[PDB]
Amino acid sequence: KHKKVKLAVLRECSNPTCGAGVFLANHKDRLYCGKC
Amino acid sequence: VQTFGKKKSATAVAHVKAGKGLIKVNGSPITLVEPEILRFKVYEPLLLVGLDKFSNIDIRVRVTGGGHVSQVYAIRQAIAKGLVAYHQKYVDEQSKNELKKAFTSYDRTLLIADSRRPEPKKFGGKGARSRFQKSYR
Amino acid sequence: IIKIRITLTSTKVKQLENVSSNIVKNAEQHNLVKKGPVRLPTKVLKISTRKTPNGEGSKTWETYEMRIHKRYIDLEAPVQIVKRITQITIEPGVDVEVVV
Amino acid sequence: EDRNKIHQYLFQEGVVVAKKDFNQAKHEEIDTKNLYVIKALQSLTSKGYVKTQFSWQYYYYTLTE
Amino acid sequence: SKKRKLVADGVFYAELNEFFTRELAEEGYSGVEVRVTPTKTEVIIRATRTQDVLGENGRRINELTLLVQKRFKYAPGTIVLYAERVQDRGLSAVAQAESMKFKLLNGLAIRRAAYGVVRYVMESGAKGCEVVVSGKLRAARAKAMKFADGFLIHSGQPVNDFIDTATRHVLMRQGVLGIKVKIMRDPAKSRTGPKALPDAVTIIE
Amino acid sequence: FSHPRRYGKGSRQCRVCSSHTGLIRKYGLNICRQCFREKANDIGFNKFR
Amino acid sequence: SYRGVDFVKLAPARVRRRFMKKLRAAKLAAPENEKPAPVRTHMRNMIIVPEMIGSVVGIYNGKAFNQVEIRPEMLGHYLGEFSITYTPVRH
RNA sequence: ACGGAAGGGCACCACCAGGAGUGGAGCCUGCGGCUUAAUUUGACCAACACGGGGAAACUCACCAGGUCCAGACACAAUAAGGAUUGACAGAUUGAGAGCUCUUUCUUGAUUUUGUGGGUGGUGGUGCAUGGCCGUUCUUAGUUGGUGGAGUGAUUUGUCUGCUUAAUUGCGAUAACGAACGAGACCUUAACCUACUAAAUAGUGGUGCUAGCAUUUGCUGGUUAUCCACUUCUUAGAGGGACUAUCGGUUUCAAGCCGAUGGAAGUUUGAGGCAAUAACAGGUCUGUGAUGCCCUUAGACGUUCUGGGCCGCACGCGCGCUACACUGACGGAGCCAGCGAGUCUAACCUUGGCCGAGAGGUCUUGGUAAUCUUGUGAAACUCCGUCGUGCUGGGGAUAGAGCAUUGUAAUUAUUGCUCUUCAACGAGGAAUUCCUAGUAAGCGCAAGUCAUCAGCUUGCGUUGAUUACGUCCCUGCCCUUUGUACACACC
Ligand SMILES: [Mg+2]
Ligand SMILES: [Mg+2]
Ligand SMILES: [Mg+2]
Ligand SMILES: [Mg+2]
Ligand SMILES: [Zn+2]
Ligand SMILES: [Zn+2]
Repeated sequence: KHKKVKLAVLRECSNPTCGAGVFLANHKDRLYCGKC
Repeated sequence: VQTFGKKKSATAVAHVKAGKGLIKVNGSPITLVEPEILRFKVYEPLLLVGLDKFSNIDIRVRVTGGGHVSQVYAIRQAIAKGLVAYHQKYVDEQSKNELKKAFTSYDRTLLIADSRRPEPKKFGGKGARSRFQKSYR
Repeated sequence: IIKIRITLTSTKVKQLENVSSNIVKNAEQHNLVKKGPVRLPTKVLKISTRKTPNGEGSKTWETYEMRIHKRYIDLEAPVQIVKRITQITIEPGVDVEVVV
Repeated sequence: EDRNKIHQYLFQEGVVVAKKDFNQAKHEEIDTKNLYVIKALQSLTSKGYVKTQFSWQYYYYTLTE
Repeated sequence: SKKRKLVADGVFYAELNEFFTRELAEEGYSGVEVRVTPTKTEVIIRATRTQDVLGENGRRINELTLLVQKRFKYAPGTIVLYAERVQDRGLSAVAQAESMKFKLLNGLAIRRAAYGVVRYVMESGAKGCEVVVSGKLRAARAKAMKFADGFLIHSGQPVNDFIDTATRHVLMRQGVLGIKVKIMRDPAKSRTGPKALPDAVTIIE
Repeated sequence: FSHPRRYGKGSRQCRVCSSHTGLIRKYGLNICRQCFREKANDIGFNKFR
Repeated sequence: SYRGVDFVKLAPARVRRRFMKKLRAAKLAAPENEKPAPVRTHMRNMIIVPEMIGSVVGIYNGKAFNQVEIRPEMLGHYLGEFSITYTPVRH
């Protein structure tokens, strides 16, 4: 029952393969991106 | 000069050559055949024809392939066939026939190999003819 | 000239013997020295199975057989004869391995 | 790319053979999941351009006109 | 090893035979001959008509070769296919079974098809044919019909020597139909192996 | 989505029908005992005795 | 106690041939003078070592997790030995 | 078809003469029953060590739970500045599972939602089917063409007699000439001082060469050390038996009975193959064989964890081990055959070393007539201890420890050591198999197999007694006969 809330209309880290589209999610001390 | 004897699967190859009465079965003397009860089965092809009878022939056997009793019978047939073959090849046909007479008249498969072989086993029961125990209810 | 050994393996006895006689004939026609074709005994690849595809009926068993006969023939020949003898025996059904 | 590799192999080579192992991670020739290959040619089935035969769980696919 | 190698060669032959039975059914496929040569392995497809197996100037035979090589992990060029028209294809039990199955599938009376294949086999030199159609030949009782012409032996080595049998499953709207085709070729026109029945004695004066 | 299948009846299957039971693994056939009966003549196994 | 007294070198053959971290987080995250909150598990093949002593484990025997307190005499035994997988038959 | 009808023949799935037993004991295994969450299920001579069914996971089909779509393809609405995909960290969960949530990142028309329409199903139906197998039926039986007999179903051919294992033949003859089955055939096991050919088989004469004995012998060694050969071995092409010869008996013959010769005289022994008709025999759980029905996204698909299939008042079938001295136990002697084995890799393992053992470790040979392996098997033989007592017979049950296989041994996988040492004193009524290298005893290899034999398929070792008949029992084949049977005496 994964709904994927629409996530309506809208940093940087290591592993430079991320092409400036790897904005991290800031909940608390969350240094981990969507890719990894 | 070279002869062989078989009973079921044991083959005994005997070499009969010119020598002085030396009877070996596996490198040991014929007094050492070691069934300890069928040792006279291997003496039988000697005591029938002539007890010593021999300062002229040497018999050296080698037997493999069967069991204790089968090997005993194989060597006892092999040395008899070797003596018959030696007398036919070297000494004379008259003597060969004359001691073949004693061997075959007392025959315990001394000269003719026994044709009895293990009959193949069939499914549905252990052994060639014995069947598994049948039940009805 | 080189030492060679030809190993022939097959289930078809007639094809195997035909190829072996062809090799022997091609050796004797050039008067080479060869150790005669030695017949490695038939491996009977027996397989026993149950006739029924289920578990009903009299327990009838069934044996299938696959007879693998082998021959080996080693001789001496130059590279030309070696290549022509490996390229003369392509009878269908016989596996041929030539070793130096 | 996921279907692009499969289509490229299918066209360039001409045919495809896929063992019926829906959990084999690496197809023998195509660098893709075996399940991906099987489902891609299943999409490419009688909807158009491919004929498939099974023949002991090996999924022989061939291209059509 | 060698025992495993020969067993695997037989398994490979069975794989090829069933693959071509499934693929070349419409082509009148009869049987593969596998001939391993030091340079290459050649598989000859024996078919009644060997133009559809070739296709458009070798398109179909080329794609079959590519499929076989890709499946059996051969090297490009190492395996090659061929295709041979079967001589007197009325004596091939597999071919006759395939033809009768095709007739029953496209729609035709069971008796008509069975007697057609029987007549064709008998007129193409055979000393006997038997077509057995088992299954729901009518509504729900699934009887078995036999259609035989000429002679037919059942017991012994001559059954392996000269008897050809083929079994096919026909898929119509009510169950499966089992077709069995048995052809006894004339031993006189054998061209290989024994040329007469074991009990046949021919005397000359 | 997978647990080890390196041995036992789940490691191998019939090369023809993919069945895990009644498998013949002698000489590496890996063929079910029924499929082997169906296509034993093709492999080269015959009945003589 | 145990045979004289990790703690596997003084143990039988099977346990040394074989050689839940939340058990401690359920141990200390509760007031003392009572038993820890149960920790449920399917791993009946887990050996009880002298570190899970005093805890409460719900062992799965196929259904209806069975509540067992770990005692010092249970050491060297499998976790499944205390969760019976069948019902007594009463014959 | 059947008959407690008659004639003839037959069969150790019948008996007679007997052997080994089974039924009694403990245990193993399958079945029923009971129980259970589930104890998956099919099968009741021709089910019950059967489904190659020796299930820890898998297998699995059952149960308690948790994921995923591996729902092709066609149409619309979500959507071409986002339909959807995935997510680390915590709640939830056995689960380090993004299952769902706290949560905001990530990817990109690859999929989501309705609609059809597919796909999968060890779901159901074997009483809708194919195929296969089993059985009727181990027997000798079955069929048409033309002719003959019948109004006809049908019949004759296909049979009085004799003979054969045989509808095998001699014959007879409203049948004649044919087909299938039987036989013939093929495989194998017997022999062949005949041919071909062999450091992948072997044997001798010289070499090299340890021992014992010294007129030169005996047994040993010499896997690239010499030559010769093929008796043993191997396997190709063949030979050989055809009841030969000789007697007797045979209605005229088919045949039969003895003896000799022969390797072999019973179809030479054993198989494989094996007709026409059938069964509502079994198998939809072998199959990507399958019709129909059911199910198909909280799945009856598939996968993951755990459990079960093994669970125990009881009954039954196949078996293993015994009840002992024709023995147990210790040494010592030290004889097979059929087979299998790893190049993407861990298989068969020799040898050395360590360990009481199981086993561990370091190498080695072998893809194999080459090495494991001469598979130095067991029963057996010899010499000793035991001394007839539940004994030193028997080894169930149980406790403790040591290992091995496996991701995982708990409900002990198995092996090993010590200890406990049950029933069982030859088994009721009943009942099975078997005629010569057979019964029986004995072990071995293969199959299943990661591990697990008390199972099976084969193999060889030791090797009887009894019979060479009969139709009494149980059945079978042919004929005659009776029937009020035809689902055919259930
Ligand atoms: Mg016959
Ligand atoms: Mg009649
Ligand atoms: Mg069971
Ligand atoms: Mg009555
Ligand atoms: Zn990144
Ligand atoms: Zn199969």
